[PDB]
This record gives sequence, C-alpha cells and structure tokens, in this order.
Amino acid sequence: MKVRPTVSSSRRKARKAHFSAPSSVRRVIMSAPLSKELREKYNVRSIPIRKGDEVQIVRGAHKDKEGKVTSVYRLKYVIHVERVTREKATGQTVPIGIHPSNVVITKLHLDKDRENILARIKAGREQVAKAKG
Amino acid sequence: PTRFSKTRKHRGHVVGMRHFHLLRNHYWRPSINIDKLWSLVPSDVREQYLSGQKKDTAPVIDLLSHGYAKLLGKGRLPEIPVVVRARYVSAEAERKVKEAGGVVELVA
Amino acid sequence: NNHFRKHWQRRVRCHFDQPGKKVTRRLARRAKAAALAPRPVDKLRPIVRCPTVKYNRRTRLGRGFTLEELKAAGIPRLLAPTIGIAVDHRRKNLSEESLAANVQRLKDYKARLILFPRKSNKPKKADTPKDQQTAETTTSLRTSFGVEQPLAPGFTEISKSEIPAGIEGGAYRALRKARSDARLVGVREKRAKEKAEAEANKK
Amino acid sequence: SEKAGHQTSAESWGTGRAVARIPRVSGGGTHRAGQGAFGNMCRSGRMFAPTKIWRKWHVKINQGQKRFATASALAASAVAPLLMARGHQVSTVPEVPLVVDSAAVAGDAVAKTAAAYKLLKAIGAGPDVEKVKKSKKLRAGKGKMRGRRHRQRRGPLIVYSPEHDGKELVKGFRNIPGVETCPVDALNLLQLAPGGHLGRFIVWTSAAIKQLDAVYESKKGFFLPANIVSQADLSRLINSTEIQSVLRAPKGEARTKRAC
RNA sequence: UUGACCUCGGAUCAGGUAGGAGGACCCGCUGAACUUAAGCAUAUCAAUAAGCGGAGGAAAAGAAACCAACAGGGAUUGCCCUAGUAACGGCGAGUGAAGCGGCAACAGCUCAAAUUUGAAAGCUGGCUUCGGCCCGCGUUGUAAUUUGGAGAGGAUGCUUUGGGCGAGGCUCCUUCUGAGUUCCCUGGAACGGGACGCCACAGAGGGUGAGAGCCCCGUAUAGUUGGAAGCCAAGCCUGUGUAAAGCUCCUUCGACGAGUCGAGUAGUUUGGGAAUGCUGCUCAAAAUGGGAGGUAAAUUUCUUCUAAAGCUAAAUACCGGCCAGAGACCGAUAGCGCACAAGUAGAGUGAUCGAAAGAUGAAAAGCACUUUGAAAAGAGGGUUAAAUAGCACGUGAAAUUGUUGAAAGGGAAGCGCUUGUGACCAGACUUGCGCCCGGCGGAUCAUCCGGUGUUCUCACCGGUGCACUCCGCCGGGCUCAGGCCA
RNA sequence: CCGGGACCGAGGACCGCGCUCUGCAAGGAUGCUGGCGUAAUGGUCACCAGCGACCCGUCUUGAAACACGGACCAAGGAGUCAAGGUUUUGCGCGAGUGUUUGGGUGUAAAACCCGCACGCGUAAUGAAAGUGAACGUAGGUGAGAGCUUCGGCGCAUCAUCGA
RNA sequence: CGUGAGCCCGGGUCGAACGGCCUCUAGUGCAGAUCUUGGUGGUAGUAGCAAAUACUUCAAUGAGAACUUGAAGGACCGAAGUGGGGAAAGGUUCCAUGUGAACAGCGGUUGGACAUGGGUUAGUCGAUCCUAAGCCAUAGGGAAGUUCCGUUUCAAAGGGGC
RNA sequence: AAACUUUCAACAACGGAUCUCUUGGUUCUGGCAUCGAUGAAGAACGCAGCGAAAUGCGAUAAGUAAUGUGAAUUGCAGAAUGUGAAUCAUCGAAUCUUUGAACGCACAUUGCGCCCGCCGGUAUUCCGGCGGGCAUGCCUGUUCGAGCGUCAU
Repeated sequence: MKVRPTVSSSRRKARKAHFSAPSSVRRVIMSAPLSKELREKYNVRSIPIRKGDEVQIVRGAHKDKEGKVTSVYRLKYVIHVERVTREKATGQTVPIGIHPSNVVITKLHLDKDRENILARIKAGREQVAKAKG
Repeated sequence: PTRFSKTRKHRGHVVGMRHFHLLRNHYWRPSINIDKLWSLVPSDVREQYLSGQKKDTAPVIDLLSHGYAKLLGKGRLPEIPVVVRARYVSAEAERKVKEAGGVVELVA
Repeated sequence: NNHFRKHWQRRVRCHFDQPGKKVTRRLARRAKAAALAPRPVDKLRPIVRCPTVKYNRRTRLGRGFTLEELKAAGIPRLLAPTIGIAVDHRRKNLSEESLAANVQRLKDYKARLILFPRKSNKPKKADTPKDQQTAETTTSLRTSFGVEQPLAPGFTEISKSEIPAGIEGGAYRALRKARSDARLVGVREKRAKEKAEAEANKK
Repeated sequence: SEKAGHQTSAESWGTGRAVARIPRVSGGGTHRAGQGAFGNMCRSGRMFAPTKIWRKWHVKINQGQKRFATASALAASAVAPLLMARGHQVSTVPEVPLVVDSAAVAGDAVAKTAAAYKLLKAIGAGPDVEKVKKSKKLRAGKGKMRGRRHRQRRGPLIVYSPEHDGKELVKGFRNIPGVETCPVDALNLLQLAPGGHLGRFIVWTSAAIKQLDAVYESKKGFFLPANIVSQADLSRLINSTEIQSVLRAPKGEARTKRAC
C-alpha cells in the first residue's frame, strides 16, 4: 500500500499519464529486462531499450525469435526487430510491433552513455544491498 | 432509508410588563430540597453518618459549590446535625434543619 | 418556528473540513512549539474570579497580571513579557486576596524559572548558571500552572461542639429583614430629617 | 452542480393547438432551438430534487452503546462456533482465544514479513491467510471504475500492546493480505464485527491479554454490562428438577390423532 | 534702479506614480420586484438580486469615551452556548440580538497638545576620487524626549548594552533500490487452470495480445550521490560605557484631538415603532469636565471608562487562479452546454442564443491476384481466432420492411371458457430391493490378546480366523415395489 | 326391503366409538384384469367451431353523456432533502443523561480516549416584587391483577373525600 | 417453478466480466402528462413537378444525351430590353484543366457544384485633402459613481519681427 | 387456386436500445499567493518541406540560447546526429508583427505629422526607409517667469 501523499492510486490519472507521457518518459516506460548472462555481468536487471540492441522475444506468437532492434516507435509504444515481419496482401514485408516487456535483451548496443547508466544502476544496487545488509 | 417509506408501497396508486435588557444572570438561583441534601455528601462518608459511626462530627455543606443558591423544604431529614451554607433558604427548610439539630448559615 | 423564509441555501455552512482543520491546528501547534523550544508554548496567566452573581463561585484564568502584582512580586513590567508572563494594565486589584494569590503565583513561577544568558560567554548575575540550566522542563503553562481549585470545597467536617449558633431570629427572618430595610432606606431617612426639622423648629 | 439544467434561456410557447407547454430553447440555427428545457422529464434538464451536500452523512452513536457493542464483539470472538459461522478457517487453531507469547512479537522479532508469515503458519492462522489469498476476485459493477477494483475475505486480526510489544510488528504484518493489526487500547468494532457479523478471528499477544482488564477499567462512565439472563442454557433450566417437579402432567403429544 | 518673500504659472526639464484585467471570499455606496401577509399603502422577501467604487492573500476589526453591578472581568476575530430568549410587529403573517460561560488563537503600540534654544542636533536630490562636497526642504517646526499603563522635575544606589565567527539541524530539486517470464494443458495471444519456488517496511495504481507482488514503469523504508538559496541554532572570540537604559522614593507639576460632542427635526435602519445606528438641515458645548449605566424629567450620590488622530500578526472566509489527493457520486438522452479541431458549428443588426457528435481489430494484417462491369460495386479468391469485426466498422433490441414456410378472410379484428385438427415438445419408463440355490474371487467373519481414542462403555489399529464363518461378482428361480390409459 | 345411474377416494403404523365378534361395511379405497410403454396420455403454438365479451386513461356530478389525451417503438420521466415538532417501535444508561465546539491520539476525513462548561430533566406559581410543596407506615373510602399464614396484603389504573 | 409481480433452464448469437445469501444505501419499477429526445409507419409511388409563347434535324463527345457542343432551321426579348456598364451588398462566384458520389425537386458528358492551378499592375480613376448636417477631446461645472453637460467658455489657450 | 390484407416462424434489412468500457464531469479535502505603462487580460494577422483546424510560436515565428537526459521523429519525402537526435524534459538568457488600460494626432484611412540622427538613390536643398523620441492627471526637485500681492534700498 502506498503511504506517500504525493503518490496517487487513481486509475484514471495513471492511464492519462501513460497514454499522454512525453517522449523522455516513454523511453523509461519502454524498458526491457536483460538476459541472465548480462544480469550476472552487469548487476543490472532492466534498462530502457534502444535501437541497435539484440533482443529475443519471449512472449506472443513470435516467441524465441531473435534479432536486432531496427526502430523504437515510441508513439505506439512498440519496437521493430529484424526478420520479425509479416506479409501484406501485396506480398511486401511490414514490421510487426512488439512491446519491449515481451522481449529480453541478449546483447547491448554499448557506448559511453550506456556504460554510465549501467555503472550508476550497479553502484546504486550495491549501495542499497550494503545498507540493508 | 428510502426503501422503508410508504411512497414505495404507493408506487402505482398515485402579558403584563415588558423588561428591556433582561439579564438572566441576575435571576440565576437554582434550588434544592432537603430530601436531596444528603446526596451532596460523598457516598462513603454519607453511609458512615447515616449508620452512626460519626457521633462527634457534623457535615458542612456549601450549596454554592454544588451549584445551588436556595435550600427548599420538601421532604424530611434524619436526626443528624448538619451545617448548611446557602444564599437563600425557605422557612420550612430552616425549621426542619433546626429540628434535625443543625444550622442554616447565610452566605453571599 | 422555522426561519427558512430567506434565501437560506446561499449561505449554508457545512463542516466536512473538521478533521482536516484539527490536523492543521495540530501541525501549527507543533511548529510553534518547535520554534519556541525550550520555552513553553503559552504565557503565564493569572487567577481571576468570574463576574456576575451566577459565576462568581468559580475562578478561571485571566488575561494578564496587574502592574501592582508585578511590583509586589519584584518583576519589572518590561522584563515580564520577555520571560513568558502576560501583562494586563486594565485590571485592578480591588481586594487583598486576589492580589496575594497572584503574587504567590508569580513568585512560584520566578522560583521555577530558568533564564539563559543573552551571550553564552558572558553570563550575568541575574542569569541561571550552567550547572543549573539542566533540569526537567514543562512546555504547557496552562497545565503546570492551571486553576488548581476552581470552586470552593463543598464538603467539610467540623466537630459538634463547633456548630455555630446561627443568626438570631432565624435565617429566613434575617433575609426578610434585610430586604425590608433595603426597601425602606429612603422613607426612614425622610422621616428622620422631617423629625429633625420639626425638632429644630419647635425646640 | 446547482446550475445544471438551468444554464439556458427557455420560454414556454403558450397554450395552442400543436405542442405541449414545456419551456423551449429560444433562438434558431441549431438543433437545441425549440427543444424542451428545465424539466426533469426533459433531456438536458435539471433532475428532480437535486442532491445537496448538506444531507446527513454522519451518524452520532452513544459512546456507551459503542463500548457495549465492542464488548459484545470481543465476547463473540472467544466463541469458537461463531468463528466458523463467520467463515473463518479455524479448524487447526489450538485454542480460542489464541494468545501468542509477546517474546515472539516484541521488538523486531516479526518486523519482517517472512517472519510474521512464519509465525502465523506456526500458530495456525495459515489456512485463514491462505483463504484470503485465494479469495481475490474482480468486483462487479462501477466500483472498478471508482477505485474499488478487487474484493477478498477478511483474515486474522492481531491485537498487540504498543507499550510492551512495540509497533514494528505493524510493518511486519502490513503486506500480508487480509491480515490486520490493532492496539489493545483502540479496538475497532468495524474490525471486530466485519459487515455486522460477529466472530472475528483474533490472535492476541500475552501483553495485550494482560492489559485488556486495565483498558476496560480505565473507561470513564462505562462499566461491563449486566445481562438480563443469568444462565443461558435453556435446556438446563427447563429440564432442571426445580421446574419439572412442579409441572402439570402433559395434556397431549407432539402429534394429535384425527378423531373424526 | 537693484534684489528678497508670497501666490500663481510654463517646460518632450530630472526622477517617479495612477489607470486596465480579475472580483469565489473582503470593505463601502446605491438599491428592487416576484413572493408571504384573503386583497393591500405598515410589514415580509431584504438592509437581498441587479448597478457603482476600492483591496489582499486574506480583507476587515482591534488594544475600551467596553462590559458590568460581581468576591468584578479586561484589544480584536471565529466556533459552541446564551436563544428562537429579552425585544419588535396592521387586521399578524412573522422577525430577533447582547453581556456572562467553555474553546481556537493571542501581541502590543505610534502621534498632536512642552523651548534643543549652550548652538535643526532632521531630511529629498545632484556630483563624486565613495572620503565627502554642493543645491535645497524646513523655524507657519524637521530630529531626540512624552502618550495617561503614564510621564516631567528632583533624590538615591545598584543593575543593562556593541560587533564577528559558528559545529549542527531544517526546507527544495537531483543519482539509485526486492523477487519466476521454471514446467504441463486450453487459447490467436497466458496475465487463465495445475505443479514447484522467491520477495515483501513494497499484495497501492497503471501498462504489456484475456484476472500479473516477482515482464516493465512505479509502490515501502532507510538512506545515498550533486547543487542552489534561505532559516534556526549549542557554543566561541572580542570593545567597554563617551553615551544611552531600567528599578526605588517624592514637595511639586502633570499639556490629553470642536462645526466635534450634545439637542431638535426629517429620512433611512435596527430586536432596540419608550432604550439602536447612520446621514442631511438648524442650534451648538465644557473643564473633575465629558460619554455610558436600554422609561421621560428635576435634585443628591455612586460605578465605569477617556471620543472627536493613527498602526498592528494569529485563530476566521474563499462557486476566482495555481498545485495535489480522494468519493457507498454519473457512466455518452447520464455527468458541466462541452469525454471528440465546444463556448466549436450554426443563428441573430445587436445585446446575446448555442448544439449534434465516444467504441473495427491484439496487431491494418484495411483484401494480393483473376473475372464481370463506364464506374460504384459484384463474384471468386485472400487477411484474421473471428469479416456472423470491411474505416456504413464491438454487442446489435423494438417500431417498421423484404424473402421464404404455414394459415385465415361473404361490411373490422383483437380477447375469455371448452373441444377438435395440424405442427412442435417436457416428463415418465428402460428396472430396483430382499430371499433360496449353484459357480467363482478374496480373507477388514465371532471370540481372545496388546496399544490408542473416547461419550468411560463403546470403537479403531496390529496378531488370531482356515473357510457350515464374512464380503463382492456371475448364472438361475421366487416374492414385493415399479410408468401411461382403462 | 330390493334394484338402476352419476360424481368423488381427502388421510397414511397402532390407539377411538362400536357391531352381526375366528371377524367386520366400525376414526376417509382396496382387490382383480387387459392394452400400451410411446408422442399413446399430457403440454405449447396456429386456426376453425359453439357460447361469452364496448376503448383505455382522465374530468364531472349522484351518475351517465359530453369533453380532453392517445399513429407506432426505444430510452428518459414526477411525494425528495434539510431544520424543527409530535406519536409510536427498538436500543443504552437512568435522577441523571448527552465523548465528536474543543483537546489528546492515530495504521490519518476512520477508529480509540479526555474533561470544564453548557443543553434538557430533577419545582412550581405569579404581571411582578417574591414565596416555594409530609397532620397521618405519603391519608381515608369503593374497585382492582397477583400473592397469601386463607385472617388478609393489595401493583398499575379508575372514581371519590381529605392534606 | 410461482395465485402473481417474477425466478430458473435448454437452443442460437456473442465476446469480459458477473451472481446467490444476510445486512447497508438510493437519482430504485411507466401507457398515458397536446410529456422530452431519437427513430419509424399508413396515407402513398399519392398530392403534385401546368405563370414568364417553343421547340426541330444532322454530326461529334460519351456507358448513357430533350435540357452538352458545332452546324442547319424556327422563334422570343424589341433600346423604361432577356442589351452594354456601375453604387450598395457578397467575396473568388472570374479564367483554364479535370471530375466518382453529393447538389442543380426530370436527366446531365454540363455547372455559380466538386479538385488542382492561374488571374486584379495608376503622379493623371477614386480613396487620401476640404467642409456640410452632426459627433468627440481640451477650460470649467455637475454627479455616490459608472460618467453627464460643455465645443467658446469666468483659460496666463501665440504667432511674428528687430 | 393466386394476388391482396392480417397472424405466426427463420433469415436478411432499417434503426441504434441494451451490456461492457472511459485520457471526462461532479463533489469534498489539503497546500500555495504569483497580473499590468519594465505594456496585462483580450483581439487581429502571420509562422511547418508537404496544415485547413486544434496545439505551439512571433519576421530569431510548430521556434533561439542555456541546463539536463541520452538516440530519435515518423503520414510521406529529405537530411542531421557525441557542443549530441528528440513534436523530450527543465528553464534563470533572449526574440516578441499590428493592436488593446494604449500613450504624437487619427483610424469605417495600413491616413497625416513634428524633433534629433543614420542609410540608400546624382544630391547642401529632393525622394523613400530606418533608429530614438513627442498622451493625460498628480508628487518631489530644477530652471525660466507673471502679479503696485508685498518688503528693503
């Protein structure tokens, strides 16, 4: 149960915030868990997904398909994965939108900023574990 | 509640002088009779007095502390001397206190 | 007797904010206590007797202490509001008993008062020394210096040998005589001065 | 809102040969013009007898009757048949009323939810907690839209003494669903008789069961009530020797023969 | 002639200020009628609506020309009570306070009336090298001192003070936080069902292809990074008395607000139509004087205050603005007029009036290609879990309509009771129980022994039974009970 | 006394009244037999037949008639809330009673706790000043439920005479 | 199944929530109100589509031609016009291409419709300037005030030169 | 017999009830005090590669700077991306057309001016444009004055 007076348990307000969130908020909303190898490597459970990541789909009809993220379409809250497409009437290929919580990140598109994010999350997790221990 | 009302059943079938600037605090004087006089004594001490374990003492009752200004004379008193301090007293109340062996003292 | 002939619905006041207002008052009281600590949250008030004949049996807290009370207790009128004492210049002491009770109250407060120096390094002779600034303190003067005995004791025991004789002629007759004399003050004075004038005329 | 149905200018068209005498919206050029207004039978009109906030929402109850009801609920909580009749799973409970040692709850002994859950399973409230866990359902109606989405059964109520047991057990028991906690000095009838039905399952601490008498002695103006019946066993009264020895002989049986 | 004062002017002079918006609440002014009184000029509605002026985060009020009559209370405001009371009121409908008392919150002060007269000690502005210097205001009075609680003058001997650091704490944004996407079934998709776990100071809420504590955001508590600006504050350094300040006593002195108070009259207002306030007009004060003491007047007393100058937080209000949290509220004819490019579209010269209108699907996968048509479209064939979801789109009622099937009908139909015909149907029944034989398959037959529980004499469990005893099955035979109509 | 016909079978061990007494026609039906075992009985719907049968609501007066509303369908649509009385019902306490203006406390509009005042009640009467309720087992007489030691005691209440 | 208001089940359609029992609560039950809003009939393929004299032939375009176009005829307005231009008012209706539906009470290939583009050139024409009837500031005076009167005044109301 | 009219049934129409949903109302509660001549509220006109509206913005125009985050936006087309994307968040620096209390005079006009500078066109003279200014009441000071109002000489 929530205790803080600044926290609202209103379904209407929560749904309005979710479906009218700005793009920077939708980035954090569009987060995906890491694989077990990456979790044990980085001490991080989940990160916001971005283009260039390698994902495995673990829910839905396209389960166990693996590929690189080609687009993070934040306006419909979906991502596009390589070879995870369908055929239209005409036979052309159109991508199928997958929610990021239905996938697991198997390889990270890594640079200085992602390394900084992982470092802050890992340091915070160890600090909390040491304080509560 | 609405469900218990008869309407739900009926659904389908329809001198002297004038006193300017009166102040009641002038005329405040509550009265108590003598048959309730012993109730103002605390209970245990009252039982001792009525049984007769206090033959050399007399209780002194201030009516103004209990909120009464006049001692009226309805009822009868036991033969116990009681000092009563009151602002007002009726003649019969004073007479019955004197027969009981006490005194009515006047205060302001 | 229903007074609903005006537009009463325009000015109906409900009180659904009663618990919220109590919470607000409690928060303000906490903030005031924290700002004034270690001083008590309220000032010292005197003991006064309620006016009119209905309420003169009972004592209560007044506004502030009189200048005569402060002078008799030895507290200057300029120091008094700065050490938690309320001062009232309108009230007078018409009788000795209330004056004595309030002077005793002020002396008890001054005996229980701890006074910290204005500068820590330079305490003065009127200030509490550092080995006496440490004691258990109170924060509510309305509780610690309240009205202890508001009414007179309603029950007292005396020996039977000390029972008073009483007013001669009876208490009822004494009351009737007092009323009759009060109603006949002026008539007897007119008769007396007329008799004196007649005696002066025909001496 | 007090202005609803009345933010419009509408005048009746009078007695005539065509239309009913409802007030109609003036003007033209839109669908609203000429349509009825202000009536409770009209679309977009004022309701009959609009609801006001100065309705009497709160009920003043005598403090003596509140304390009497709390005492009756506490007495019904010590009756094991009523616990079963109120739906509680108490078949594995060792004794009613269930009193646990205050050493098992005092301080930070059950400040963790795992420790509190382990204590409940050890003392036997586990089936009742599991009943609450399995009883979760989605509410029928507009309560889902209005913030009341789920319903579940009520579990045990742990009564503790804040002076000796502390208050970290409240945090320890907070996350277990259906499990409630209460100080011994602030007992709530809304918890002791949920829904107006008697027989709440209560887990007591030894400190709370020690301060219960002091709590009911400290209540100024209230004493524990005297019952109008001294012995409640009607069978024992009726089949006592004192009553049966003075009775007239039976004038019939439970079944009567049909004479004609 | 020259200059100074006083009064009145000019300047695109130097520097400032006001207007308008908003107006829920606040301070004033002005001011109805419907209504209720049988009607109605008193009255009521109502000292309200509309109209006008002026503020703020609150405003206003406020430190007694008070209340009282007591053993006296002691600025203002608000709540409870006083109290539907005292009182007012045609022909009565009605109206209606206050002191005390409990509480919330409390906080006190500034001028005018005095000569600094051994020294205008005061202040705006300009220029500055920031040290000051000028031009002025002002003696028709700017500082210090005094405000009735007093104070001024003395006497008296003791007490009081200015600056600078400051540990630490608080307020606000920022970095970070626990646990399954394990296995099986249904399903287009598990967030469903089942099994095994884990977290919990977090089982609030939301999302994700169906009901998710452990997939994601968040949620709980301690903290933990980084920054800004304030506030509080334990203590610690220093100057000390040039000056200011308090207390005590006292011969004496002790200024205190005028077209104002008050009176008459008129209007309005009030519970104060004998005791209310305000305004206009007329008259017009005093120095123990004046006001008040709810019945007019004279005389003698008494008790309370000290008007005609001014400031001041809190508790109180808040249909406006900004931010936030909730509900036994409404669920698209409801809820605000407006859930939508709604004060929009539209109408009116104008003031103003003022709607209708939400929902494919998880995902557009929104129908490739062939064929018939001028096309719209149709037909195949496709997508989808479903097109019985085709941008006329969830579900898809009734009125009303088409086709198909059945029936009736010589100037109404419809309805009740009872048959009949046709069409279409719900039950019931299918065998059960008990004996007598025969054949199988087993010993949870009776008694006894030990343990355990109980209702304290009843049971269960382990041994014992050795098959004329028990329990099921399979064939017969017999009795009984079995459905509908007679 | 003896025939002929119609309709009906309520109840569910025994008990009772009786008689014509191995039993019975005596406090309510059994026995025997046949066909069928399914649309056969039964039911619903449509229609024909015989008989029956004004169109509803409203208004009016005594009543009809007149008059008024009604093309059809869906959804909406009208004795409610507050204050104040009064009678009755249930409940707590009871010569007292009322925590919730307020304060304390809290898991925080909840629940729990606290008390000064105050309201109503405990005394009335009078315009007011004022005064203020026991002659008596709180009286006598006649009833009166109930109890009784069977002499009486006598609730509530009523009538009457007293204080 | 229930006397009844109603309750329950089967079959079909459908796609995400809902119900029994005991208490609590109310914006709680419709045939009428010339009721409100929305929708739909009979009437009924009916009344009607009859003022302004009037149309015809061939060819082309086109799925389709009385009301499109070209030619050929026949007529009307008859200079107070059915002509050529403007003021008010409208605002792109103007021009060229193209066009499904809707609209043009019949049709329509046509259109003031719909879609995309284009088009308005001034020292000399007007506005702009002047004053008319009239209106608004200033001085000043009213009014509680929003504001009213006042337009030459009871104003130190300004030009020029040496 | 059919047709027609009516009744009943299945399917199909018409229409949008019912059910389920809800980025919306409604009511309560808590916190806060912040508009404008340093030009507000309001109005008009513009601004996107491809917009009519809603939204945002002002000729620096669906925006600039700065701080933070850290890889998009998306209907199409085209490009940019560690000073670094973004229809992102924050926001202390700016820009801010014509108006409006609206202020040079006017305004049913994109009308007519005055003062001081600058720019361009051959330009000391002419013509356009730009920059800074020119409203009213009132206060304080400055400076220039008027009056046999009045003082001294």
